[PDB]
Amino acid sequence: MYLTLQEWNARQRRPRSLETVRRWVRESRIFPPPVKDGREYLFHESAVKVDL
Amino acid sequence: MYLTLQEWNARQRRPRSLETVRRWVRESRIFPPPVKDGREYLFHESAVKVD
Amino acid sequence: DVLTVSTVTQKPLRDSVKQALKNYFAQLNGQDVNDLYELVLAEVEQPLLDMVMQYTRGNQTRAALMMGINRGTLRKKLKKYGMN
Amino acid sequence: SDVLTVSTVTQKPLRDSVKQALKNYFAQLNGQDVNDLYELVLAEVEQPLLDMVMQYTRGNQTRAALMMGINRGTLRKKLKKYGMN
DNA sequence: AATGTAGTCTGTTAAAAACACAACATT
DNA sequence: AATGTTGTGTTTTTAACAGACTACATT
Repeated sequence: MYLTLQEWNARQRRPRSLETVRRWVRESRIFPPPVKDGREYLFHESAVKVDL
Repeated sequence: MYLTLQEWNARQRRPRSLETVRRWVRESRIFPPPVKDGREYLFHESAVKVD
Repeated sequence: DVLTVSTVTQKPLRDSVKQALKNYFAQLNGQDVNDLYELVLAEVEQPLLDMVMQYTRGNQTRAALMMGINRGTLRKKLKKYGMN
Repeated sequence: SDVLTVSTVTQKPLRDSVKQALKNYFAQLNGQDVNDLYELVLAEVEQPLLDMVMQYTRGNQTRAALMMGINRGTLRKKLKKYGMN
């Protein structure tokens, strides 16, 4: 099931700044890579953070 | 020289729906402001749509 | 400046808002606050709507013209707070 | 119940406090035309909310926005309106 | 060094406004 | 018969929205 960047971030053990999370997506640091569906990104509910 | 809402509207470059015209009066969008002269409005020939 | 609640003196509504929030912020025991704008707004909209509708003796058209919002908007705002 | 209350001594809501200011306003109005009231009420409620939330977040715009539930751009715009740039 | 924020941008879209129209009421 | 209201559609415009990003701050 897919989630918004906001939703996904708020579920994480340590929710971070939305701008930080975006910078990560842009840096291919979220897997599977969230996609821009119009105005916003869509994260896999269980998407993960990775090293750069 | 004064006109009816109908008359005035029909003279305008793009005549609009009478309901819309009577709405403009109510919303103070017509200058000089037309007034009900008895049972109905009198738009002065010089009347123009305002913001 | 034109809006004052008879506190007996005439203190603004601006002050009355600051006090309710000071009490709210204190009451909040470090709980996360996802939506406050709406909390404040719904608390200010519901009475505003009720006051004008009363003043206009139920005229939706006039009430809308008075508040400076579209008739559709007033209708929608009323339906929100179950005044439809 | 209503989380927003001004210590009137009892705990009467802000909803009631709004009704009273308007009853006084409507009375004070000497048949002058009222083209825009929503904004009059709104600007009077926004300016203090902002000043309060901003104080609470110790100046953090980002946090203040997250708290109110409005977009950061929106908070910035709202501040600039009431000269809090 | 990793993550957070003010400020200044972009484009997307939900919401408001504006316009319709069909009833029927008031003038 | 012109004008006003409510109820309900559309079309058009405005404003909130997510995000891009860089210099600097906090951690």
